[PDB]
Amino acid sequence: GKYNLILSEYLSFIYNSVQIPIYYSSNSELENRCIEFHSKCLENSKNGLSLRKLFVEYNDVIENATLLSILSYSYDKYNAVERKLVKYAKGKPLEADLTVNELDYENNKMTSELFPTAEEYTDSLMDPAILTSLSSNLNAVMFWLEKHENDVAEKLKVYKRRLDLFTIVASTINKYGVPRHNAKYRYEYDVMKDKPYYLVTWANSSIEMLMSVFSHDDYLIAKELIVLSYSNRSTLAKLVSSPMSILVALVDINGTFITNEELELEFSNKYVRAIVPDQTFDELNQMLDNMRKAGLVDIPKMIQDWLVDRSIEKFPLMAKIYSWSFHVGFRKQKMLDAALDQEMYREYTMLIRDEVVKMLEEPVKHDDHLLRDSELAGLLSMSSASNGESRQLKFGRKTIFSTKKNMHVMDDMANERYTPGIIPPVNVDKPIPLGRRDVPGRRTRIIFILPYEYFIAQHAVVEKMLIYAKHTREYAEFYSQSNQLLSYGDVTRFLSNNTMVLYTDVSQWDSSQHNTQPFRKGIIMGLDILANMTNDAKVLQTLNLYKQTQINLMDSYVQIPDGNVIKKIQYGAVASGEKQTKAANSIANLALIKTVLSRISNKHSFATKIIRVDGDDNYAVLQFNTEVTKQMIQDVSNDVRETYARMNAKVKALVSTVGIEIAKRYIAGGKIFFRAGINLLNNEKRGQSTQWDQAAILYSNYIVNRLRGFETDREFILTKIMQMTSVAITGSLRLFPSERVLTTNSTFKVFDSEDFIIEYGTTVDEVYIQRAFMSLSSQKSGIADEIAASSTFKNYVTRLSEQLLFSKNNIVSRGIALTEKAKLNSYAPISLEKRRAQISALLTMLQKPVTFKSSKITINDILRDIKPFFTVSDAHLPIQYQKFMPTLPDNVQYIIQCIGSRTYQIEDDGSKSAISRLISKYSVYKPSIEELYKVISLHENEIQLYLISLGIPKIDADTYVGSKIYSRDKYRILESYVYNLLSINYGCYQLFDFNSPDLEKLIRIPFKGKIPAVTFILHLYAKLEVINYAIKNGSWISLFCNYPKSEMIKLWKKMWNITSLRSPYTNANFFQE
RNA sequence: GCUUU
Repeated sequence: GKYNLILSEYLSFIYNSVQIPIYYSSNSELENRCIEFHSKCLENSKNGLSLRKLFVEYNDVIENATLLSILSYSYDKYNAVERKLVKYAKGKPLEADLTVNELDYENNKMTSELFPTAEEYTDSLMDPAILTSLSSNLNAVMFWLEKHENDVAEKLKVYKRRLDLFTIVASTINKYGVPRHNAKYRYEYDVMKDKPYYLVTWANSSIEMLMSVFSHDDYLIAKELIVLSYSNRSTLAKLVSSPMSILVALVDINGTFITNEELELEFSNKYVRAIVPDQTFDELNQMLDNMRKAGLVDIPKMIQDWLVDRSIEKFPLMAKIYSWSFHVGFRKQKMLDAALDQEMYREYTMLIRDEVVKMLEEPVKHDDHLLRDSELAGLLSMSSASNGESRQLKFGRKTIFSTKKNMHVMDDMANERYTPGIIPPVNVDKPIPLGRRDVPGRRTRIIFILPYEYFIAQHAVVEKMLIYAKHTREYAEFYSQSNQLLSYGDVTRFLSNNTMVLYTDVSQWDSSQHNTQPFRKGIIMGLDILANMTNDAKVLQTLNLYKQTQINLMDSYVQIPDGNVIKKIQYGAVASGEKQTKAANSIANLALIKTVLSRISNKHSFATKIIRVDGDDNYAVLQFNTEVTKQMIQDVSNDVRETYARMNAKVKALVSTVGIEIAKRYIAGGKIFFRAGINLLNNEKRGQSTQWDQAAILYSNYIVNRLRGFETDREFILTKIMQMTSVAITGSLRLFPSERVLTTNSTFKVFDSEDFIIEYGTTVDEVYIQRAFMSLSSQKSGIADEIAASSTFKNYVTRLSEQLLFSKNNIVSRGIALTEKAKLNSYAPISLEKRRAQISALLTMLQKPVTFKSSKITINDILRDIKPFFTVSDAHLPIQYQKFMPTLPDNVQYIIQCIGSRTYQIEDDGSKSAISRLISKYSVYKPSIEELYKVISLHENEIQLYLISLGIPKIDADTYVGSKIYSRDKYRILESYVYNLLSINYGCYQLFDFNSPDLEKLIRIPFKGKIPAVTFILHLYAKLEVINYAIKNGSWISLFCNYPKSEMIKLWKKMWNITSLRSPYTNANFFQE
């Protein structure tokens, strides 16, 4: 309950010249007392009288009611920041070394010197793009410093290391003043031109870095990055993190986890000797020298000290540096520069062509319905992003303009213009509009915003391809329900003194122009073989259209902005923006490794234990008939690099016997690591999310980094949430939401009152508040209704429906109309109306919670019923599993040591149910977990009608509606839906093995009847409760269940009527991946 | 205001 106490200290610190705590209660008499108290406080404040007596008088309200919010009457003028800053601004300002970056605009020159005029100005290269200000970030850091000013021992040292660093930020900012933001949290030319261009973004990165510094090492690291970052805006992250790829090969393996036949982690006590040829050491030294030539001193030395022994025990520092480098900010170049960088492929093309054929051979020969109705499938899938151009769209009687894909498809159909048979050109006559992708450390990459003809022509085929990948192990990212641990396990498995692993970064090759000829040609040749496999008109056309998109792309042209002009240049490289992007890139990366591996063997003989492609990297484990020597590693590596070299591929190819390093993960000393470089105070782009969503996303981000090994102080994160979640009532009246409002599992949830522990209402006030928030979950949008009522819109819904189903529509039909009514939310105006409505409703709700006929069941209600029927009891679980993920905080790690871990994702969509599979066999429709959940619970006759309504044949529909499987699906769908409502796949829980025998013993549940739904929920509720206690207490408890038989029947009815909850916290997990 | 997968 410390967030509420913390918020007051912050408000009191921020404003000094009143605060009005607003409470509420589920009890009537208590609430009146709350109402009376709020009134007296306002009146006393409106008379400069002390509220001390009132607090004593309404002691009962403070003691038992629930704090709902805090009123802030501050008559200042959003200043204080300028005044506050000077005391910390005593150090010497930093001076940008305008000689470090190649592209001139990447140097921290004075804004004016880059944009001499207000019309030449652009924040496109420094925009933090986040709904929180620099001024607020400074206030948050200062507030923290004041609080930990009188600390002692080690806590003081943390304050001292931080105070130093903040001085650099302060001193530098003062020399120019604090950049004032506009209503849209953007920094304009007038504020900007006096000050260094990158001043604001750099301040955000430094503040974020310093507020994450605890040890002396963090402080040394933060200081170097902060000082270097101010001048270097293009190679510091790459220079700092580059040595890591060499390092993983160095550390020896002394016992590691592997993957067994059951596809699960299992400890192996083996030893693998790290074998490194002398050349690798020179390469590492060159990397270290480069860091040194760039000003870096402390960071290179740490790697150097580490290099003497190379102990996995002192490897955490190396990992820490790798995670840290990302927090320097994103490299935001100019579209043109990002764009500009861009005989022996016979084997490579053939593999790409062959792989394409295998993935579709079976679907095509049979005459798969999805291939036949591909166009219908493309339409249902269609997003609401960009089609490319801003079109004038007339809806009903409203002439509005949008660039949205969904909008363009409806308008085009309503005017015979909808023509997917014709796949538009993307050459000189019709230049491809451009999208961008910004990442830390790496160079900016471009993205094709192709017209919807392209998505539709490609959506069905890609889906078939993904399915082939789903059951193919080479495709690490798509295989089964697998998570990163299984991939980690697979590399370790075959490691020994007679095998070496070969990892390779091929991010550069994908964007290579050398790559595009063999790529498109390989896919097309494959498409032709597939076409000569059937005579189906639907299959050939869908198949043919896919062939056409590859052909149009072969010679594409792009629209690159060059100031305020749009130069058109002939782009001859494979960029992304296609539906087949990830799958195709995966097929190509795998083909490339196979091609290199085949070429190398002509020389040396080895065995291919495993080959893998995962995103932008690819790797393989080879086995030799003899023991691996340093000389052998060098020979295999030189030959591999040369083979890559002959193909004209600029790639990083390394060889080792113990580790690997790829963009998503890295294995050092038999242990698994994940870069923790998600930036907090700077974003990649500007979306359409709100401050509240942004606050939830930041918290989510804080949690992922903390699990990954980088921890930003929670008090700082809490302070940021208080600023972001606040709402202005006027210019001197600001409202701050309480801890209960923020964390309770509702539609307005932003974070968990306790990290890694999700709570659910177990008190009446919490229930009362939870019900009230839902009451105002979905808000109306006039603009949305208009278009929802327009012809062009209704016809589109109708047209899609008449093409999909045969018999009758409504469970399916109501859904199609909504799905479409939603894709209108991408359209700002509609989104803006919704936010304004939410704010007014929220302001009133915080002021005095309303009523609600409830009558709506949720997950929290089901849990609340079960709680009272369990008897706790101290228990003991010994730690039995060695740590394989070193960075995990201690409380999370302990749960893994005691109950173990998992290498899969729990089915939470219902796809593995027979009914969902049956629908897939005959329909192109895809029901959600929620729809399946309502449908499965329908009367036997209704289910038969729904299946038929979707084109499912009668013998099949009839056979299922009775069978053993239908009864089984019922349990399976609910089980899938419930897991979905409990975030069992997100955050910290995704790690834990919920079917641990050790966990299982702690649950003592006596069967008093036998009714699946109830048995599954009671065990799950118990597992979560036991685990949460372990997460918060470090010890365990055993749970006993004495749930009545009469009670179970009541509960079972309750279970089939659970409503899902939508909230920023929920969106944030979805947002992560 | 722009912002594919």
